[PDB]
Amino acid sequence: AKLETVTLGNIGKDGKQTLVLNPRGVNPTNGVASLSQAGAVPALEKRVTVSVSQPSRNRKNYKVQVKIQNPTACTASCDPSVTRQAYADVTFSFTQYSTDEERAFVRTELAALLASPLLIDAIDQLNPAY
Amino acid sequence: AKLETVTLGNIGKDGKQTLVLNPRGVNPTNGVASLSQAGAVPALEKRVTVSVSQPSRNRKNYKVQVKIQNPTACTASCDPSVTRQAYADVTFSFTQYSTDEERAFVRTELAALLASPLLIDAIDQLNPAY
Amino acid sequence: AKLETVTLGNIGKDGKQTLVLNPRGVNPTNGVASLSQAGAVPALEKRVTVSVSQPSRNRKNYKVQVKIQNPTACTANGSCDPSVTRQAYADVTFSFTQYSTDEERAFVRTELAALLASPLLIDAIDQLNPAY
Amino acid sequence: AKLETVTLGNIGKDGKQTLVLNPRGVNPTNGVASLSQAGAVPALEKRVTVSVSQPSRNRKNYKVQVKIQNPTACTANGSCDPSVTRQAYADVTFSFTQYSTDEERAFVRTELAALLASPLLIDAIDQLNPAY
Amino acid sequence: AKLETVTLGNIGKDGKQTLVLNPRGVNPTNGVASLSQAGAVPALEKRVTVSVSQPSRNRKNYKVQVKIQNPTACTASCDPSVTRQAYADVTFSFTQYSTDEERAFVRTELAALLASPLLIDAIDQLNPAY
Amino acid sequence: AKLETVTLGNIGKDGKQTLVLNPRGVNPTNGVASLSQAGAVPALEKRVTVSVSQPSRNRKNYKVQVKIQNPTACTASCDPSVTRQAYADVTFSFTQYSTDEERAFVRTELAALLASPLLIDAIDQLNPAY
Amino acid sequence: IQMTQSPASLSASVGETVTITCRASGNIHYFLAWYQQKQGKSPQLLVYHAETLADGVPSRFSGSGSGTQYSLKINSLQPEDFGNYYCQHFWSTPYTFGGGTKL
Amino acid sequence: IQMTQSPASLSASVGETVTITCRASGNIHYFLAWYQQKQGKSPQLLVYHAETLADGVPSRFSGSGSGTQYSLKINSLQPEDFGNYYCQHFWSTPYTFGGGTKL
Amino acid sequence: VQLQQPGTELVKPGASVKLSCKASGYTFTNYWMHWVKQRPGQGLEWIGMIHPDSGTTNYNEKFKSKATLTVDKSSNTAYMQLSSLTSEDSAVYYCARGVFYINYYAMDYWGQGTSVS
Repeated sequence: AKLETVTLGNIGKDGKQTLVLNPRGVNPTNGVASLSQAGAVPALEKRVTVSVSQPSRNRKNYKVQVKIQNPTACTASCDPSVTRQAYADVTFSFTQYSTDEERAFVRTELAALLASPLLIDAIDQLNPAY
Repeated sequence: AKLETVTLGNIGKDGKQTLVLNPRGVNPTNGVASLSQAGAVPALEKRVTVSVSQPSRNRKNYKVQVKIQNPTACTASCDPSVTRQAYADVTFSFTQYSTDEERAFVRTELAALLASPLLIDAIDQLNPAY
Repeated sequence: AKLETVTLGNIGKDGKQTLVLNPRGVNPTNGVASLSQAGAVPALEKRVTVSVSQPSRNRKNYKVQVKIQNPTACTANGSCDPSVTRQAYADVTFSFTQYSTDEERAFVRTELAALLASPLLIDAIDQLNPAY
Repeated sequence: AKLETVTLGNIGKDGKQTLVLNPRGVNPTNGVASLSQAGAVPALEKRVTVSVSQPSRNRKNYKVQVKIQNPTACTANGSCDPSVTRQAYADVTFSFTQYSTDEERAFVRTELAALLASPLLIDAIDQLNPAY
Repeated sequence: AKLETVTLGNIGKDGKQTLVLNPRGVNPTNGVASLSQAGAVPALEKRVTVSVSQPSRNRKNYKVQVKIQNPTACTASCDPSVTRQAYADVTFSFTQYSTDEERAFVRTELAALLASPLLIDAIDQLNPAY
Repeated sequence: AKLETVTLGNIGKDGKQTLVLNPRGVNPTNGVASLSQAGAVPALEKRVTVSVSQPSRNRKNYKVQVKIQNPTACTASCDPSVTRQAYADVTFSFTQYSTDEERAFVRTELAALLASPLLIDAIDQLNPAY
Repeated sequence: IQMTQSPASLSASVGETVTITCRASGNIHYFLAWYQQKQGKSPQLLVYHAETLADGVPSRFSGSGSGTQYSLKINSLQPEDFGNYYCQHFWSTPYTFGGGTKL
Repeated sequence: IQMTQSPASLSASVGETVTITCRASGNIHYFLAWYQQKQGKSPQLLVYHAETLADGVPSRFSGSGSGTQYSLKINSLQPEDFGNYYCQHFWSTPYTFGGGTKL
Repeated sequence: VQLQQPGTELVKPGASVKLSCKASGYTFTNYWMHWVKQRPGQGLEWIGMIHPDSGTTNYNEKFKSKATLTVDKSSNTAYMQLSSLTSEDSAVYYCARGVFYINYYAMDYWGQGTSVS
């Protein structure tokens, strides 16, 4: 895994928008890699953070955590201001004896669920299943 | 939407596996819908739970949550027992004024990130991004 | 009953509009069902709530309460998003006893529904003129 | 409007009964119109009351309130006349603002009337089982 | 399992009485579904409650509980009054590793015992076995 | 009645199994009659215990109780051991003035409920009523 | 739950055994009944539990199966056994009928 | 990651099936594409996921393999299928091309 | 135990029809009553059920507007009002008696049936 520009195509509700992310180094304090929206200005752009954790004396198993957050800009002065932000985070939790098959299966299952009609109707519209 | 059988295709590392989930009702005490796999033993099932949390005076935010739980079994004895667990958790936060376009964008961006080389290497091979 | 999509037809003083409401789940603390109209910006949605007292062996009075609120959006200078200017509320309450029968409750409900379409109420609500 | 005889048809869970209400005058102290069903023994009559806030230039909120009560008579030993055993009540309240328009109020009223005839309410009132 | 009118035919000592029950929603506080006698009036009718429970930090196994209670009305005024009530409750307790065969066997065994002469003579007449 | 061998037919999910229970006496210390299955090992038996409790000054009610205990065994070692338990408990309460018709009605109603689709789905498949 | 019948048309005349299968979209725990209709347009009842049998049936009819697959079996077919056969479930509210099969 | 093609020259003319293999110095998780170049010197696109297929491909082309070994398969070779074949990966920045193979 | 039905009836489009019924030989009080429509050559379909004790109907989620069910307590009679008849849905309507004993779920004693134009 090498930090690199990550481009996502044909996303959004319509399916036409694209987003390209640029690396922003890794934090030496907590080992959190960061990706930031290409172009744009700081404090007005989309961010993604990816971290992988090692077993220790507190936790005996691995932990991968992905957090994405992105603001909305509203202009009233010269520069825009943030009105609200939308967050989202994922946290897998495997164990030291787990094989590659199980990790791949969980990742692919999570990727496939988000395209199912249940999640589409329960996230875009904020109504639960009945 | 309405709970119904959910089938997931092209799942797994190789991309040829499938999975069908049958509804297991909505718990009124916490509003968590549940989808499980077909099986006699309750402890060897693959479960998917989804919920939506309406804002209150304490939180005043919308909170959509999804959980995944995959157990693996092996016969060491007469009958198989659970050896290890694999978990996965997702959560979204939105404000009262968020438009459906932003929520759809977040969902599709999260779906597309999981298929990129960065996440494939970070989750399957447990290689930290560097 | 389990919540389902509720489609209401022939709404409006003209008599042609329709409304479609989607379930929004039950509040565990007070057991209030919720329905809402589909649309973006959840702050500008029409809401309906239904509450019923839970069945008990020693309960004296059964109370049914229904609420309606319809907000109006006005876009103003200096703000990108619309805001709620005013609210139009409604509130329906029924109260029965443990010994009442089904026919009494059905009669009360149908009588209220028929009253709301009588010229007296069509005049006292739309035009806001007292009856004398 | 001026009070008039109100005849309501197709009342009842069967769907065939009718009700005829006669005016009973306005109470000057609080301005509550009254209607009652024709019959002897005025203690065993079905009553309807309608109240509306009077129009004022500086009034903030307009409140409309409707009440219904239906008593049941049981003849018991030791008494020549019947007595009221139990009551079945109803209570409808609407609340609007000074800036609301006619269409909003008409929509709320028609929506409530249509809800009262939906299977959800027909089940939650006649059978007294909570919705879940 | 969908809440629905439940009708029981050819019950009672003679074997001719029938009872039809109507749903009354589920309690959001404790997730207890209720069934009530069709017709009749509240506080003068037969009730049945069915609940299913999930494993938690206090109990590690499932728990299904059925409670039925029904009063007797005596008229002296216009409306009847309750003189006495007869209760009955069942509580199965399976475990997370239990298969469907065992649960079905226990349910069918309990259903078949209540028709055996021992239980007939020990419930209808309140005398124990010797 | 008098304790004797109890045979139960058309038991099980498929409805073709049977079961015979042999009497094991009445315990004088608590008045609990016991019926067990044929087997050398005490820990692998299927037991049914029934009792009737005459009213006292503390309770002043009649209390009929029935219990069922089904163990399952497997050879992991030289000899099989008990892996898990499946329990079932029933209890009835009656007053001093209850007529036999009411008690028979309660017993038959409970017997008929266990064969309805609601209980079949709630117990066998552990699906909560919704 | 949707019931369907696979053959929908059968030509076996006399003597040979015949079978009619059924499928349900969900799991019905043996709550299934079989109906027979002749040219008199008044259906009769058969089996009624996917394994049992009615009073007037000459025992040449017999059913089996479990879960979501069910079948009807006829041994030593006789000339009077010709017509339409329908099946339905009794597990949920709709009580949907089957497609039907003609002999 | 360095991609290489083993044959580098193939003479099978018509009818017989042909195969072209590939190797990667590292593990690429199916991020591989196949390109075809005729004498027109403008490459076309094939497969593009080591298992899928493009729009205009007549389905005689098919790929497989996993991990570090990949292959391209042609069934019922036709005369118009003659030229150079290149492959590349899309796992890291360089996107290095393959050696190439001529038919 | 048999169920009388009036027989074939003819009605113009855009009208309502009663679909009367009569129950004999058994207590009408205890048993459910089903209504089944059979279009000629199209198989059987389930309309709904009603309980004579208290009107407790169930419906297909289809025929909600078209069909409504009522029963009179005495005279052992059941009814089926068809609100709108385009005469496109011309078929034969039966009325079976539902039975719900333990491990015994079926419709028996169907009846003759009536044809509506």
